[PDB]
Amino acid sequence: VLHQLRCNGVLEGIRICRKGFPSRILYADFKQRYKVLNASAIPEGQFIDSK
Amino acid sequence: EFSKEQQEDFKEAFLLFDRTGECKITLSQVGDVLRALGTNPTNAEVKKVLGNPSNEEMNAKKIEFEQFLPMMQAISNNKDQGGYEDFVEGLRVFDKEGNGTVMGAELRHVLATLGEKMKEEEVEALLAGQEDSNGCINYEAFVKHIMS
Repeated sequence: VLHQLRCNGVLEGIRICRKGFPSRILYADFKQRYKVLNASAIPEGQFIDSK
Repeated sequence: EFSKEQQEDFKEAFLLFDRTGECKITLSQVGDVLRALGTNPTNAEVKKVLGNPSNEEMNAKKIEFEQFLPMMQAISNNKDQGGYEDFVEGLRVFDKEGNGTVMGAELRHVLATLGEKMKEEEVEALLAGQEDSNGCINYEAFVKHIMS
């Protein structure tokens, strides 16, 4: 599997997307899954828009 | 520094806990002296800078009133204790279906199996009977009852 991943360019595609920004998360998902982190930063229920 | 009013309130709580008449509170009780003054200290807060011994362990040390006064000021009165906003989004980790409802078994399991673990005796004592059919427990109602 390692030899095949080297020869077929899958290992190149992972080093390519690490040059860029590979992980792409919606504003809603980022707020809804991860609110637990930062209660001090993320205030009241007036904080809609989600941006 | 504390007010004269705060010193007298802290003293009024103290004069109950030294119940043998010694002018001295047993060290085990100090976390529950803090709870008696309306602060909510963790057992991790209690064993560090408040200087408490083991849990439920008596005799090892005693504390004079003047010694207790920085042990209110520099401890739970020098930190965050959590608010409503904490509890609502901590409970929403266990809100599977988004309705403000958590199973009573799951809520008892979070209290007994996670964190600074609660006795089942404690869990029943804090339970206001708010369990329906399989409509289960409204967790916001639970937080508002426990913070009143």
